Amino acid sequence: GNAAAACKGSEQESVKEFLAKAKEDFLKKWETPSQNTAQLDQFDRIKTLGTGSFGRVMLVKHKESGNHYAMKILDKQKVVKLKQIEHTLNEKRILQAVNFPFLVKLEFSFKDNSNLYMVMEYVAGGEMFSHLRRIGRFSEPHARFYAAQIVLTFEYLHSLDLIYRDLKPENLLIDQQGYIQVTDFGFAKRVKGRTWTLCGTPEYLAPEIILSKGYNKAVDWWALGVLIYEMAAGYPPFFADQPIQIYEKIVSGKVRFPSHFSSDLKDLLRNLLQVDLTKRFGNLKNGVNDIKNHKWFATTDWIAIYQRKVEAPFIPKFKGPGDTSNFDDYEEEEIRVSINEKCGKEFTEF
Amino acid sequence: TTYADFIASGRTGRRASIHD
Ligand SMILES: *C(=O)CCCCCCCCCCCCC
Repeated sequence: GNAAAACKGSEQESVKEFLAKAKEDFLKKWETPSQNTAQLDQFDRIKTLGTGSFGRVMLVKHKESGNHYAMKILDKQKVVKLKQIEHTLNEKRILQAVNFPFLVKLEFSFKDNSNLYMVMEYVAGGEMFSHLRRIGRFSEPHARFYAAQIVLTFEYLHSLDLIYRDLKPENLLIDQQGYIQVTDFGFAKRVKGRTWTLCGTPEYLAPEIILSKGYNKAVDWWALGVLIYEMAAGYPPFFADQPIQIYEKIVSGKVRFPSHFSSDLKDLLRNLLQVDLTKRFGNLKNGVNDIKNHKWFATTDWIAIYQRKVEAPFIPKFKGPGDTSNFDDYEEEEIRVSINEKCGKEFTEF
Repeated sequence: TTYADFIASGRTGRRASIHD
């Protein structure tokens, strides 16, 4: 950091070395993943923090230590029925291998007759989504702070040949220091070439996903453009009542900016929300540096962000250990475990 | 306003992830 501030570009070799070491650490865990590191009876289930099509996330309390965790519970039969086996195996294998300050930590994983379990560190601050909708919109410095963390996170993830594919305020939690932690790796994939799966969230899909083209990591950079827009405007650049209408707007290319957007913000967004892949920022010869060197990020100290030395725009209210006040209420359902093993072969490596 | 149009839309709540 000190060098980067003193002489811009001098940190180049150091960043390269950092990523090289981070890749070595990742690959060791990637090649030999951890398995069966806890069991269900070691936790007390308290409250649901969020729900999905084939599972849910619960606040649990580790009986022996007293620590609180967010436990993702996935129904094996539902995963198979929805054809999500490989994606779930992707999620767990990647999560147990990664290590970055802006990614939620996988603490334990295990399975039983009925379910798959991923025990994550509990982030009590709630989703960015909740705060964003309530406040309406973030100021540009506020949005910039969050955006910078995503830029670094994608720099880290893309260096490991990982594509994230589900960026949205719903998947971004705010910690006790006011910093972002990325959650939900359900669509994350380790891929060197191109890939074809239609997945993500309608508002955040790049046009090449929509048009069944085959795509690469450039889709995460498009998604970043959508995120920054939504944070600063209070609404997405492409919205409608139904997904078809959203997809039509994305493929037209036309984006309108609120009058309060700065010239620098509009310029960055034009380069991120770019249909032409040979012109989209993050996908050019200089890669992520085109984004980091952009005028909108001129005030951003990139290393200081990584070191978490920058004062956050807001810190969420903390009421005590195991407080769920920053999370919405959900319908509670009893976690049932069958006496017969379901889908054993499909989930052998979990 | 665009804001009013967004608030009146059916997609201001949590948006589910999609796949086929
Ligand atoms: C000050 O300039 C220190 C010299 C460079 C050290 C950088 C180490 C950390 C790099 C953080 C960047 C994260 C990229 C994914």
